[PDB]
Amino acid sequence: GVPGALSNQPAPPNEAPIATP
Amino acid sequence: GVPGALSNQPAPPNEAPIATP
Amino acid sequence: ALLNIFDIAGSALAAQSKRLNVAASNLANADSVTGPDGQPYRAKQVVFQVDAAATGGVKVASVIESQAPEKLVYEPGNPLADANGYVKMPNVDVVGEMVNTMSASRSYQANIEVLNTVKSMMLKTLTLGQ
Amino acid sequence: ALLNIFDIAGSALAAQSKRLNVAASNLANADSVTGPDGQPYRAKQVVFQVDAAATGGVKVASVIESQAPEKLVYEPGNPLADANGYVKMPNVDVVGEMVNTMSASRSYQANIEVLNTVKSMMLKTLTLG
Amino acid sequence: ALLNIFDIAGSALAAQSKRLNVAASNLANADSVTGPDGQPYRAKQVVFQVDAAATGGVKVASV
Amino acid sequence: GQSWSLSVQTLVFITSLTFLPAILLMMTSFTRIIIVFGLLRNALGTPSAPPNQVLLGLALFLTFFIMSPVIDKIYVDAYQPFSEQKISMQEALDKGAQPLRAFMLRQTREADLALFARLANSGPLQGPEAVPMRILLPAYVTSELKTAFQ
Amino acid sequence: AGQLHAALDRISDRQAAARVQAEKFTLGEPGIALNDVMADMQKASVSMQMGIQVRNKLVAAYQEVMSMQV
Amino acid sequence: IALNDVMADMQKASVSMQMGIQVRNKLVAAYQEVMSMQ
Amino acid sequence: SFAGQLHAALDRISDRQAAARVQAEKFTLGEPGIALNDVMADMQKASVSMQMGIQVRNKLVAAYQEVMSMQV
Amino acid sequence: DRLDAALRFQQEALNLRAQRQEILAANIANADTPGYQARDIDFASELKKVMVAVDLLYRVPDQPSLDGNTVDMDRERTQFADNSLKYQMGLTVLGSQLKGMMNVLQ
Amino acid sequence: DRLDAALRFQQEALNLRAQRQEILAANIANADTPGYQARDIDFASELKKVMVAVDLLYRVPDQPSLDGNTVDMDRERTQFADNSLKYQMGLTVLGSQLKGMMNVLQ
Amino acid sequence: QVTSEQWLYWLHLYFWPLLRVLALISTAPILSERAIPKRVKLGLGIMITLVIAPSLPANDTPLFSIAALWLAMQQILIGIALGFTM
Repeated sequence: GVPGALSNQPAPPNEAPIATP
Repeated sequence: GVPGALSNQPAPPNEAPIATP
Repeated sequence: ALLNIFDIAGSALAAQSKRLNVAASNLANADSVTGPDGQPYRAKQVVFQVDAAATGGVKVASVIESQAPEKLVYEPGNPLADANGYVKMPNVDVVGEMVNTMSASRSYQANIEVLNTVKSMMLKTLTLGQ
Repeated sequence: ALLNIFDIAGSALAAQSKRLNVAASNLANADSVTGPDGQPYRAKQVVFQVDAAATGGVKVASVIESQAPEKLVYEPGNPLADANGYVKMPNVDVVGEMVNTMSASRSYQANIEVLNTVKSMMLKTLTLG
Repeated sequence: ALLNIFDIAGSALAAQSKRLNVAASNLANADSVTGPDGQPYRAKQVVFQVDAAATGGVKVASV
Repeated sequence: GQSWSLSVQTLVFITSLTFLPAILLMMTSFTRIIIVFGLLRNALGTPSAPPNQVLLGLALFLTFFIMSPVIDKIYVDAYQPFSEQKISMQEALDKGAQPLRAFMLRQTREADLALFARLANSGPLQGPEAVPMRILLPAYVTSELKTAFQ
Repeated sequence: AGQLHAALDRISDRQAAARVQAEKFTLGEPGIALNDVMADMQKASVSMQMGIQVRNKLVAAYQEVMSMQV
Repeated sequence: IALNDVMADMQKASVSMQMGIQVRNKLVAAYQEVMSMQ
Repeated sequence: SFAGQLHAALDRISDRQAAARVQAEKFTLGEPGIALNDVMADMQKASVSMQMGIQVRNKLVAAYQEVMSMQV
Repeated sequence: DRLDAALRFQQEALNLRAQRQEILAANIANADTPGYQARDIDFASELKKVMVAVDLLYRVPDQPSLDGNTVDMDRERTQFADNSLKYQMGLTVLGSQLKGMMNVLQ
Repeated sequence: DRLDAALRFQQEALNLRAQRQEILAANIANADTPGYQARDIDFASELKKVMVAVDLLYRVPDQPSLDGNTVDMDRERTQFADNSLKYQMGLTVLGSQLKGMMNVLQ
Repeated sequence: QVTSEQWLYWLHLYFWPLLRVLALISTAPILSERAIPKRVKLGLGIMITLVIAPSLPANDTPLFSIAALWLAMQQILIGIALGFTM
């Protein structure tokens, strides 16, 4: 939820697609 | 081994050849 | 609690960092065009709000896209050109972004100074517990 | 009895801590706008009173919004703009807030030193014999 | 559980120093036409790793 | 219920240990044995024929041999809850004092108890029940003195 | 003569309350301003010092009164 | 009440107790000596 | 049961001191899993226990001397 | 026994503060490694469970990064300062309590 | 002699800490001498041998250097700080043990 | 509560009758001879305190020097008179 809080699961990995698939 | 660890025999001499014979 | 000062200062630092990052991203994308899926790039801003726990820290709810009209530049040679042969260049105010960066830096330094002073005070506080 | 100095100094420390907290919150939200439910943030100040129960320590009666003029910025390109395209900005003086912070820190340190001195004197009285 | 802090911080310092050395080497040899053998110079960079025996300090795997 | 903390527990324990010599030995256990030994020594016709140290040692040994059942019962009823921290001292003191008072009541005398009750304006009653500490101790002291002289 | 018992119980309750407040603050929930806890700790320490001084004075007096020679 | 006042009261009580105990011990020692002597 | 209780008390005190010593010895040789604050706290507790023991010993021996120095 | 129970809570708070300090040091030292997730522990729940190894959970990311790292320097620094100050306070409380327990023996 | 051995464990620990500190100071002082080899000792095994005439080992280099100097700076500085802290810890442990032994005789 | 119980006031009321009772014990060595240990003889005064030390009707002002000398001289006479007549 609010950034900086505690979560039990990792966030999904980040990606920066140059062009949409 | 890993850098910063301890080992029995010293490091070999370091050389910087200008041109390989 | 005499310890929510750290939370307030940390929230202020995080908010200022977010605003500076948004400004830097806009400056990087000042003259970009045709982002992913072809939609023109639009500038974004952030909105600061206070956390009414009275007095509280600052937070950023969400990043809001600018409603200022995009620049329409006549160039039919670009496939993005509409029936009028216009391309949509992003709206970036260079002076506005420079001022925003200056303000963010100044607020960041002020908050770090406040943190330094309060940390000194709190370190001196514990000497009476013995 | 020399023991009421602890109460007096504790009240002083509480008042100085609250003043420092208010000043820090003002500094943090100096650039903030559009507080919850849309009302712009307003700078807050504290009020010190004497907790007479003759002479005694300092307590904080309440917190009051400062009545300094509220700043305006001309930005029609914003949903918060009024009929004249003005966004309201809080009236916060950074120099005033920093001076308040420094003075509060100094007073807090002085009061804790007073507490330590009184503690030492009372221990000496205990070990009089 | 407080003497591992020195190890973690020392590992971080060593890794950062190695990265700085690699960057300095790249900047110095930005315009090197050839090396000793004859092959053209190629930019190098480090590859960090988590030095967990669980998390711990950072560790440089190789270059 | 509630109880006080370790520091004050140790403080009161050390104070009780300081008070231990007189309160548990002189007026509770064996004031009669030393008196009767002194009477025997004076009857022998030679002052200090046995050393006072040996007389006191023998008296203490006999006292502990005699009081061993009662001392064991007190040790049980005190330590067994207290060692595992099941009760509080505010009742542990009463629980440890009740058997000692019960034992001392037999050694006391009804006439002494009645006189001290008259002195201290306490309720006589037909059936004895929980004689107060102010009355029980002096009666035991004087009864022990009387039987020692006898 | 249970007044000393009452006083020691009261000072023990005071220091126990100070300990409870310190534990509550260390629990990480906002109810304490880091000043009340320290002030209470100092007051509890002073009260305990007064109690132990009273104990020493009283035991010395008892020793003196027992040291009589009739 | 004042801490200095209670400390002074304790000191007064101790001093008076010492005075009374010493006077009584001196008097009883003198009486015992008189009884012992013929 | 008096000598047995006293020996049990001495046993507990000596065992606590030995535990503190072995923990410190394990720490100073580099074995992981031992905390400096933990070993310091344990050593302080052992010292407090020893001080309590010596106080009890002093009180008991003073009482013994006072009760066996008198003349019957 | 009683002596250990009087100090168990403070000792465990000190130990948990030390462990959280180590976690913060590790996840501030790994600030540049991509794919590394920030770590921390729930201090209140951990302390209550231990007073009644160590459980740790990931931190909610603040801003996205292409490499994958999710550590925020200012947040880590504030948490580090808070934990350091609370550790110092716990040490002071333990020292004062031990000093009083020692003083009661005279 | 029982006192001798009981304090001897810590005394030897302190002595080896002092020796390691001296070697660290030496390789700090000679940090810019070309053709120098970093030297160090293994504290745990050395202490075991002494308890049951000191040999020193060459530190593993981390980066090459043309002038033949292998003594790093950061790793040995952290080692210096750690050794100083452990020397102080040993000193205070020995002092506490000695004071505890002494106060019994009062 | 940090408070006092007026220890000075209690000093001259909670222990004043002790001197009279102890005087009679010294004045009655036939009923209490040297065979009875001196240590218990010292405790003979304090055992009766638990009944006489608390609130008793006879109370008066504190004593020091002038007041103590006269009262002690008069009070021992009662103990001396009762002991010898027995």
